[PDB]
Amino acid sequence: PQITLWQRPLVTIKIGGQLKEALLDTGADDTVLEEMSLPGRWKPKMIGGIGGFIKVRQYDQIPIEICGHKAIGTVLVGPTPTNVIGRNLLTQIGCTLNF
Amino acid sequence: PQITLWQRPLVTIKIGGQLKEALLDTGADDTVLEEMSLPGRWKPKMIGGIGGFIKVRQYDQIPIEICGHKAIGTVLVGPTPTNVIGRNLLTQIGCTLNF
Ligand SMILES: COC(=O)N[C@H](C(=O)NN(CCC[C@@]1(Cc2ccccc2)C(=O)N([C@H]2c3ccccc3C[C@H]2O)C[C@H]1O)Cc1ccc(-c2ccncc2)cc1)C(C)(C)C
Repeated sequence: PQITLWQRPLVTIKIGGQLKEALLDTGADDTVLEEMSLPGRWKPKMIGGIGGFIKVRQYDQIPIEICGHKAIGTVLVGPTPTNVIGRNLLTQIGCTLNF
Repeated sequence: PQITLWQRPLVTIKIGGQLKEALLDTGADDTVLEEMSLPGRWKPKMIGGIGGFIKVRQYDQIPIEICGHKAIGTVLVGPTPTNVIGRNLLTQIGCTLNF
């Protein structure tokens, strides 16, 4: 579908069998999610945002649906006011910018 | 044209008689640029991104040339580690997300 930007591009995602609201963010290299439970082991990562750096838990090869589109990739769990879907997953669903 | 997201969507804009590189960011409500001078009135505010909040100066009705388009919008000026073009300006050039 085509999503205009007059409002925040919030969509529904599904991860771990649960539905959550997330923001499609072309300015993010990675996908950052609010605290939640994920399987397996995690690795450390330090990411930088507009306000500074934060530590997150990196989980790999995690199944996740975005607007009904299936993806499997890396998700980072840490302190954020909203779930952010970055380019690592936007490319998996074939998302592009157009004008 | 169509912009894929395999790489960061960087563009060159013209503002205040200056040329700056900026990231097309669908997650940003408004454009945020590193310290620079802008004419007109402004009001201070705090924006909270990943890593915490930063203080910025909000300028409205600022002329900006982007992707061959002469648009007008709001610009937040402050200590951001990266320049980003937000929805406030992206809408004016008819930019949309598609997948
Ligand atoms: C390479 O790094 C990244 O891609 N980082 C991601 C990120 O923040 N990307 N920024 C781009 C994305 C910004 C949003 C992320 C967001 C955060 C919380 C809740 C919802 C959305 C951000 O900070 N936003 C805030 C914003 C902006 C304008 C006006 C108001 C407000 C309030 C917030 O919503 C919205 C997005 O634009 C650009 C950027 C690139 C490099 C460095 C860096 C580089 C090197 N050293 C230091 C900093 C700092 C910033 C992230 C999400 C993975 C942390």
